[PDB]
Amino acid sequence: AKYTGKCTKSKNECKYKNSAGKDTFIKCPKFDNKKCTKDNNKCTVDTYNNAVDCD
Repeated sequence: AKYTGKCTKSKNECKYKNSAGKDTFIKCPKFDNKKCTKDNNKCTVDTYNNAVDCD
């Protein structure tokens, strides 16, 4: 089940909801598209293969 939330550009961490209903914080990629280039921005998480997309 894909998740959606926000992300921080200060520590590059995506905030989503794990497969249960809580607050999970992971580390976004350092790519040039899936990286967190904005604080409190919006990022999508894909547990299907750990494919985080920050922007």
